Amino acid sequence: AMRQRTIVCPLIQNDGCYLLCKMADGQWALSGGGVEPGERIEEALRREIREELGEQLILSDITPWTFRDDIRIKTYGRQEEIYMIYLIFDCVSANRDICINDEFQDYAWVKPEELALYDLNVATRHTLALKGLL
Amino acid sequence: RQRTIVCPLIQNDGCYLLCKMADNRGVFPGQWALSGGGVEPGERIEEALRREIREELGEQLILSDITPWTFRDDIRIYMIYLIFDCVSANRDICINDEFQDYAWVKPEELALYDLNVATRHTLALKGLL
Repeated sequence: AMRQRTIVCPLIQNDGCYLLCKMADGQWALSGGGVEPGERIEEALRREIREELGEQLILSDITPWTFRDDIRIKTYGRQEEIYMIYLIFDCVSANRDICINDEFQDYAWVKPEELALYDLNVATRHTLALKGLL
Repeated sequence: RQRTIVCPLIQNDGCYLLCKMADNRGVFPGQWALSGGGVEPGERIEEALRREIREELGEQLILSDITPWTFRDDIRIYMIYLIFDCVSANRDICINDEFQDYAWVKPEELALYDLNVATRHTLALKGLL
């Protein structure tokens, strides 16, 4: 009866720079969220983007890239293991118009050569390294 | 409503494994496909993949590498397909319920087989057709 979820995450690129979001108190990460009952995976992705990054952002292309699993121990206040499947999509944005919500404290469009300067969380480092960007 | 399916694109020494579905009858031939298995609650996706392979292709098949490739979705129930690139150390196959025959196929001959829709889309995306 372990908690298990499928998570959709977009790696958003514009004019060669990648979007990173700073989690509210707090590391830098890709955005993303869970797929809810009755939703298709891309529907969940677009919903998460609207919610977290706003309605001004315009995506030109969304393409499934790769997936992996992860196990995390979350502390709500009790501790529980959560098994996740990460579905990572390559996204190209037509613009850079971002409007953040309370899940994020800040955001940045970062050139690949500067990604390593950021205090990224573990999952984000893994994803970027697999893409050959880090 | 929700199902996660794991599928291996298995290759050995330049050839890819295709399996002929037992699913279908009369004059309508069973189509050729990649193996596909469900993931039980609490089961890791790679463990589910290895279980599917053991169940439908036999325990004798040794995998030298299993690497996530890509995913997509489909409907039949809403499915999420998780497709892995795999390399087998050998070509020993022993089939059971899902399949009635198998073949190791050169990439240039894959298109000659009557591939099911999902398999066709997957091989096309891989650049093999």
